[PDB]
Amino acid sequence: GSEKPYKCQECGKAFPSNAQLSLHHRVHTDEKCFECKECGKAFMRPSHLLRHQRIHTGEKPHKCKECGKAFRYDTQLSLHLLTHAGARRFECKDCDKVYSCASQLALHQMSHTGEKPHKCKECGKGFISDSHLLRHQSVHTGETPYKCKECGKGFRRGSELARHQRAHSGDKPYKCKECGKSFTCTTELFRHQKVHTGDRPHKCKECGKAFIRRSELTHHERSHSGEKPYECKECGKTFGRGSELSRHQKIHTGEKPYKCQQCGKAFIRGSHLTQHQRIHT
DNA sequence: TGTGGGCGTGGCACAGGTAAAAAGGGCA
DNA sequence: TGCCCTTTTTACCTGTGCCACGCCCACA
Ligand SMILES: [Zn+2]
Ligand SMILES: [Zn+2]
Ligand SMILES: [Zn+2]
Ligand SMILES: [Zn+2]
Ligand SMILES: [Zn+2]
Ligand SMILES: [Zn+2]
Ligand SMILES: [Zn+2]
Ligand SMILES: [Zn+2]
Ligand SMILES: [Zn+2]
Ligand SMILES: [Zn+2]
Repeated sequence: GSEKPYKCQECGKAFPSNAQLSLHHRVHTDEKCFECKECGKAFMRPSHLLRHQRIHTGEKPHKCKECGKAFRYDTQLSLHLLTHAGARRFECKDCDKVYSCASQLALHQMSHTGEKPHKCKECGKGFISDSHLLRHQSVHTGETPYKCKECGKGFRRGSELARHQRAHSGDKPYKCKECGKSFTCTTELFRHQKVHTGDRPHKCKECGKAFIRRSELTHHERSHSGEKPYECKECGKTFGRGSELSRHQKIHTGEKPYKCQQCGKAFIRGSHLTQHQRIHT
């Protein structure tokens, strides 16, 4: 198992990213270097290190002079003061947001103009940044550096290994306020909550009924068209969705999966066993 | 009574956009 | 060494493909 896969071939310290490792390996390469206490990262100025340490210490020295709210970073206080009057404001020409200086207004407005300079060598797609392109390389690489300490299962993101380990331990800390069913991660709870909202953004143009997912709209449209693109290799049957084919194929394998006490009848589905449980109640 | 497909949603490993943190640095 | 920013990396967020259940109804 490895929640931090990027290990130093010089000291063995563990880091969750190549970038973080890269800025630790200053300790052993750079002559003029400044290392942090517990996290073991290095910086090329005391200014920088001391700034970084406020992450551990929780100090917030940059204090607003008229409302008094402290902040961790000059970055942050600078954005805050846009809220009071008498601040140099960089309003977005298009949307409604506002930025403290010009370099970040420019970076935002890359989201309108669609500029994506770092072009992927393989699919030719583009990204707002080098580290994003690095992220997208998961698609061509199929690597899984994050590894479960219980089963050694592989994951592309430490996020996902986290949710998996929560699954192992049965830790579902996201509860649906209305229903009560819990969830290992935040996306699962989000898609569920869509059932209470009635947030069904995909609408059948023909019929009118609305769905949660794009795939359901597809399967509905084909269920009006009659197109069943999923064929059995053995018996030649048709299906609209792959799950119905996969569940079908268990008829071809001898299964006899479930059974009932004192008569032993075998049913391919679990719910069938209930229907037969009604017989002798 | 027994089958079995259509339908709707849960589990899960996952990509990609953007808001936010975090690092980089010229210079007084 | 902090100002005053620029630039890079990460968190937060929202959507998605594939697979499998349980439910409802049509028939056999
Ligand atoms: Zn090292
Ligand atoms: Zn640190
Ligand atoms: Zn204020
Ligand atoms: Zn805008
Ligand atoms: Zn690519
Ligand atoms: Zn595991
Ligand atoms: Zn609920
Ligand atoms: Zn329809
Ligand atoms: Zn078949
Ligand atoms: Zn029985």
